[PDB]
Amino acid sequence: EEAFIYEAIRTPRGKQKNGSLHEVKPLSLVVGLIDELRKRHPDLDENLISDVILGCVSPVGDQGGDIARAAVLASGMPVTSGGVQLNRFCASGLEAVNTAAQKVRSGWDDLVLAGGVESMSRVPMGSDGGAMGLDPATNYDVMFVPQSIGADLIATIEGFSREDVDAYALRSQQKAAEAWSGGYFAKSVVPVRDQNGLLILDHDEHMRPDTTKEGLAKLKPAFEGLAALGGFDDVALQKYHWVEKINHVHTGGNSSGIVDGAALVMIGSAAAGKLQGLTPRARIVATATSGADPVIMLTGPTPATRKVLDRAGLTVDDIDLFELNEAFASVVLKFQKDLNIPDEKLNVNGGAIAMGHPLGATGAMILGTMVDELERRNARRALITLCIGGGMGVATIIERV
Amino acid sequence: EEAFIYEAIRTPRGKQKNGSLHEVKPLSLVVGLIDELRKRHPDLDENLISDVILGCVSPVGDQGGDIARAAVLASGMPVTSGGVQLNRFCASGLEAVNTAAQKVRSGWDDLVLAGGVESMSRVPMGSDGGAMGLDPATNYDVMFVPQSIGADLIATIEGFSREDVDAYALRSQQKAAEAWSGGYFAKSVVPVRDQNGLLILDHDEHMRPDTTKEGLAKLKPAFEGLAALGGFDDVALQKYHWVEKINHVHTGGNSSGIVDGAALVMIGSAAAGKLQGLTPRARIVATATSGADPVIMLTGPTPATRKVLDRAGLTVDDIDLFELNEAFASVVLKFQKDLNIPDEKLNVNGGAIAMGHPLGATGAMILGTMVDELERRNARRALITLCIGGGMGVATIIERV
Amino acid sequence: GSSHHHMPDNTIQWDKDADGIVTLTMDDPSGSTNVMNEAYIESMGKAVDRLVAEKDSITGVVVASAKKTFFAGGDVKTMIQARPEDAGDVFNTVETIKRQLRTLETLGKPVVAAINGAALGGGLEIALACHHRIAADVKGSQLGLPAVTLGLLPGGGGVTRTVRMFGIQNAFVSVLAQGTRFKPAKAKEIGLVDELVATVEELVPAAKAWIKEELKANPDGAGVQPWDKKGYKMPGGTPSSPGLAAILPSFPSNLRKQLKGAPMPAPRAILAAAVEGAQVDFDTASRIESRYFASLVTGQVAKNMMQAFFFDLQAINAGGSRPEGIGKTPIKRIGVLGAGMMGAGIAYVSAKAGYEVVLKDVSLEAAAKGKGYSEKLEAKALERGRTTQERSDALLARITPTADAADFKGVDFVIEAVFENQELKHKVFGEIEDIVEPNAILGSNTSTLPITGLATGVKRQEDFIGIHFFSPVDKMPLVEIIKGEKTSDEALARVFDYTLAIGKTPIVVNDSRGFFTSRVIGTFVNEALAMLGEGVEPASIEQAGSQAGYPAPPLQLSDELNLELMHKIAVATRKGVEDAGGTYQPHPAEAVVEKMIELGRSGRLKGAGFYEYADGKRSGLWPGLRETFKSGSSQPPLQDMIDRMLFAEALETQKCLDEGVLTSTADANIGSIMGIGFPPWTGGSAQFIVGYSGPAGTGKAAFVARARELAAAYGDRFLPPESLLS
Ligand SMILES: CC(C)(COP(=O)(O)OP(=O)(O)OC[C@H]1O[C@@H](n2cnc3c(N)ncnc32)[C@H](O)[C@@H]1OP(=O)(O)O)[C@@H](O)C(=O)NCCC(=O)NCCS
Ligand SMILES: CC(C)(COP(=O)(O)OP(=O)(O)OC[C@H]1O[C@@H](n2cnc3c(N)ncnc32)[C@H](O)[C@@H]1OP(=O)(O)O)[C@@H](O)C(=O)NCCC(=O)NCCS
Repeated sequence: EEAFIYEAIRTPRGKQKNGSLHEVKPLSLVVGLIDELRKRHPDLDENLISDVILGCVSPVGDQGGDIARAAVLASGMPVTSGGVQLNRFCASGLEAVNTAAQKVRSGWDDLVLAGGVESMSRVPMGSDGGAMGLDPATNYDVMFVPQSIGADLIATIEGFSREDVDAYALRSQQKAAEAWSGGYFAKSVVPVRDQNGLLILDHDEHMRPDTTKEGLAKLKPAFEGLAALGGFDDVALQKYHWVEKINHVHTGGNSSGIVDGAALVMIGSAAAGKLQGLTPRARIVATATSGADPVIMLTGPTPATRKVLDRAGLTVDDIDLFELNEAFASVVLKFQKDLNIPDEKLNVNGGAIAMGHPLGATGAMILGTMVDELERRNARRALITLCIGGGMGVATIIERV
Repeated sequence: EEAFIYEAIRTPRGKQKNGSLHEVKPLSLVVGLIDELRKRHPDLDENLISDVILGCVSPVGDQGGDIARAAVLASGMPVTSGGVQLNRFCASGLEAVNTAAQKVRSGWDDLVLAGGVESMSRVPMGSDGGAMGLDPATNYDVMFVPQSIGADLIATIEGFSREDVDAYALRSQQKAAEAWSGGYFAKSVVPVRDQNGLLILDHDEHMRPDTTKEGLAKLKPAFEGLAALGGFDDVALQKYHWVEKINHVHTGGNSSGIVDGAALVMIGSAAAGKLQGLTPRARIVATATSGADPVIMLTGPTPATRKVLDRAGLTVDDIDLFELNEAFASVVLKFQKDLNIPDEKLNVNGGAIAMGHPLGATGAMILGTMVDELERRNARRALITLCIGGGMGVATIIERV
Repeated sequence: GSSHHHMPDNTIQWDKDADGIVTLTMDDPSGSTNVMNEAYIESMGKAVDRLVAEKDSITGVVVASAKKTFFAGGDVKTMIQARPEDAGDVFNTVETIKRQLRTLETLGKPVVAAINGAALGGGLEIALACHHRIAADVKGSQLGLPAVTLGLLPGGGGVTRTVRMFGIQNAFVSVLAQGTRFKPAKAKEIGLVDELVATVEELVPAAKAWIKEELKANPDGAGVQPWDKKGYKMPGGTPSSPGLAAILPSFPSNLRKQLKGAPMPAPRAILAAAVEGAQVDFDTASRIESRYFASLVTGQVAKNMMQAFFFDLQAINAGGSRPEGIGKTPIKRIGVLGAGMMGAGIAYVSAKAGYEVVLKDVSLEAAAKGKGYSEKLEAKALERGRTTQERSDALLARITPTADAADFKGVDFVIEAVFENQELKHKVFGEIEDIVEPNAILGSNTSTLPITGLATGVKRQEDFIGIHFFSPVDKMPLVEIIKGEKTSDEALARVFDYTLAIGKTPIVVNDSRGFFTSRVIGTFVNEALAMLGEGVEPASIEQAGSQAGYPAPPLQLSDELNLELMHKIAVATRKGVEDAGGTYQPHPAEAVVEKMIELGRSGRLKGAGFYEYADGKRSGLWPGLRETFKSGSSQPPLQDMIDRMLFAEALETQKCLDEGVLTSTADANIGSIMGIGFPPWTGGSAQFIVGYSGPAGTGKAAFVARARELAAAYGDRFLPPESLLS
């Protein structure tokens, strides 16, 4: 009945340009994580694993053909373990865990393996196409603008200045460096190795721990040429007519990094753990799917968070840690201003601005980040949310057990 | 708690060569079905729709970018309705319904819209790539052979001759023609129209109702040149060493057709229906995911069926109707020989051999076919299963209410 | 049943020479231009059946015309009567037309289009179905697909073939999205026509010479279009190519950028059909093109634009508002008074039409700057857009600037464009009345001052007329002719001929407050200022203006039209109605214009208005607007703002029709489009009433229903007049 988390691991995130993980096919990233889960519980009867759910946003080329099923067969897992790829954009990682928890909760599945994988250096963004962007009738009607345009619009509506978003980007670099310095990630980050056991990557190489506040102010708005040539600024201001001009505040320093990575979470019922000698680390309390305006796109986290809090019957005061993916700095600042969340609760170990944002895997990565901090701080509850393309929202509440 | 089916509709299936649906983008196929569901219940508060789960096997080009989310926004549905694409190969349609039923059963979702969509004339098979086929190390290790090679191997192992599979292909054409003749599909097949309301397709045009037993015997094995040039015959006989030679018995007449189509199912809880004035048509009793040898690939239905029967606590005698997708004739004959199922229970309204096989949508199509025959015959239980690539298996048991 | 046919008359002459070349000569008996009517569809259907029936004895085809033009038109009377229930008949009709062209295109033999004159719309689509196009290099002949200007798309294969020829981007931006018309030399450069000849006599002989040359030097590829060959590569790639797909998401967004969010569906349908057509085969693309064409013809916007840009414009050019019975009197020399921005252009458009004009101003330095306005417009034409030639020197030789009033000796047409002061115009006309020839016409570019009182300054009041130009007259095509109480019909008859000679479209109005164009603009700008005083966000007001369809936002226009001059109109209309005994009820916008003047912000002239202005460029909105007018404390729906600015003008034009200012509804529609900037998709401010489409319904019934709803919430000025049956 109740869904518990038994394991939650992830790979280090290799950066886009001259990245260490570029030579690693994304199928190898997942099987390496399966190998690590097998090293921790060699006596686990893998035949009880009902399904393997992997989120992936660009399931083409190296990531096509149900890569979740490819991992099940390449890792020598039992053939009855299923395997399915899903895509709910950058919430695919958390949607896989929520679906796994809902599959466990239905009683028709006992032990599920959820996670995600994205190799953005190998499979670039938008490689899968899409009607929202490439079909004119669909694009013209829904008023499609890129997520970066909605980020600058958020800061324009809320009054977040360039210094305000660069102040959070600096904070993310610091807390991510402090998290790596204190060894918070030592047990959950599985270093990537080749077939010879030689090291490929053992840390989040996208991080710039020596970033200064003056160094961020010298960066240029990276999306100024996208809005002027594409005309997406005018499209966004037709929906938001009361806004006069877009303030372009996001740059390479205060936006999420394009990185490669993979994560894996083992979710099972209470009966499945006792039969396998597994100790539960946390319990999935509630999940929720909601959304908001697809033009601004990145405001989905706010209603999705309120919905998951109402289902669990809790308020903001009951949640000890808030983890929102740092796709853009203004999204986090907006999500904080809406729910009035203290800074000490929000992305305590840094986020995607410093460590990167592997689309399909991010939702499971930041979830495994919170199951560790809940166990480290010995706190009770945590809430995980991600901004989604098309204006969607996904929120999850976990409780340490 | 309990998951019920309130609506289950589908489009007619347009054939591959000179098909009527070729000019229809696959996003249009889904919104047209949403429009039909809105015509049946105009007073339904669509804000209670929690998610929209669409299975799709080649999510590229016209089907990329989470086409489920594109349908939610193009159909004018509320922005809180979510949307997610999944791929478990040709069971994606039924996996979406099972996931929807499991989402409803978890209590964290109230009203879910499951289904699938595939435009094989626009997005061909294998357009998404895949490691199992295109990565040599993965291909060489798992011993990948196409599904047609496993079909001929099934008939070789079980002794199904060319006449045996052509006898079932004839039976499928007949029962599909009788089903269309008797108007069994009148209420669940929504004809496709353009933006002007002009008709595009109103029937399954892949059907050949005037097929003769002598006409099928004149067809050539379509996969004889694939096995000789690709060497997949020798690969299959290394795993199945006791088999001496492959008997190539499948042709264009006894294999599933390449067609376009889309299906849509509305699943909700018992509380969601009474609050919306919806009458439940059937109840999802149990789902199950299992599998068998990925080389033979198409034997997944047998253990998946046994697992869903054990979970529901029923035997084969309790199921009134068995619906297995007719990807190849030998798969149905093998699934019948394993579970000893009478012919009068198995694919009573024809199947993919006559009406076609739209990969992502097939699982939801043959499910909606069984919710009608359960209501028409006034029978109680039905079991739906599909053979999956990579040797997977998915089975579902529905009960008329 | 689908064939080449859908008791007419034959419009195609058949001729096959000894070499096997068939010459299809288009020659519509009913009419002087080849028109895509029911006769053509039957004629071409018979012609292509005979080409298939005689394919053994035929080696090539030449499509020529017996008219002065090649082919341009279509039965617009049928397209505007197409109801949504006729979408099936529309689809089958356009499918039959393209089926005839597709058969002609795939005969296995070269077919050559001999374009002698204008090939517009269906005419170019016929030529695009050919394999080789030869155009006669003669000016006046155009080549284009201007279906977007009628709310339609080129349904006869225009979208599908231009995309296969040029690719999605170039075909849309250059050819399709704007209905651009090209000269034969220009069309050769882009690739519409393939070669040029000097004379139309050498056109058909060169067409047959190319056929023999094509069959000898390329027998295997003769009569095969590039998209019909294996391995055809679309220029710029298909939507699946990584190069095109990288910029394809910006094609609809830049379209919204140009349309500013206006509800014009034809440009969206053309872009949708073009991209969707490039993802499939040619024959499937043609069908997709037909379904979008049927979607527009049955729509209300296309009926508005066909009504205005075809029927209303043709009735005006036919001399509808011109008084019948009066002959034609010539124009010897034109005299322009005031070398300002308006007056400088009048000297240009007059000289561009071949009229020798003398431009007089106060000082000679002012007159030379007025002629410099024409030279600035000619630098962008002679050695920039390549539209002019060495003839523009003769254009500037017509303009003879001066400052002496005695230089008007022999001037037959006098147009004046001075400041809006009646006492000033009474003096400048009294100093010229005895100078110019006796039967000369006394025009007055006036936007407010009544012509009746303005005419008293001269003795020959019957030759005094109001000739209202719009700025810039080099680009604006409307001339508002205002009749004085004593204006003779022979006077405005000569003016009606003049406005047609300078390439403009005239409307005739009677002398009244604000005439027709100025009076209806005032209701537009005053509706926006009233909203600003109510607390509506000024950004929303500008968005509401541009998304309605107007070319310029209303607050931006309130700075071009000087905010001080608007206040002088407010005090002038009050004194006029008070001197008539009535009581004056002020408009809510007047308290807003008084606050902006009190704050020292009068518009672009002072350098500060609703926008801020630096270095002669319009910067953003003035930040002090939100605190001054409490903007934000009133948030009505954007559609209410759009309807307020559209209904106010529509209701006011109806009053002008009741008061007798306008004589025909065609002048109301065209006058609102080409002089007010009324949204073209509405088809005019009068067509807006009969073609209104909103939540309440469609037609005059829903208009007065929405007008009462606007009046019940925003003031009784939106209540419909009695002339609208209620
Ligand atoms: C963040 C983004 C601007 C990446 O830009 P980029 O140019 O590829 O990345 P770079 O790291 O090279 O940034 C550009 C410059 O900023 C500098 N920079 C970036 N972060 C910095 C930091 N923290 N401190 C100092 N300099 C920094 C780089 O050094 C570089 O300078 P250089 O070009 O001389 O080397 C943006 O393209 C992005 O990745 N957006 C996220 C997309 C997304 O969220 N997708 C989800 C929807 S599907
Ligand atoms: C079935 C399959 C052979 C299709 O072959 P095809 O050549 O594309 O299809 P056709 O219908 O043209 O069949 C070939 C011939 O058989 C004939 N034929 C097919 N079915 C027939 C029938 N029932 N009666 C008589 N003739 C028939 C056709 O008329 C044709 O003859 P023609 O070539 O002269 O027209 C096969 O390629 C297929 O579709 N497999 C299914 C793939 C699948 O299941 N994928 C799932 C895993 S991702």
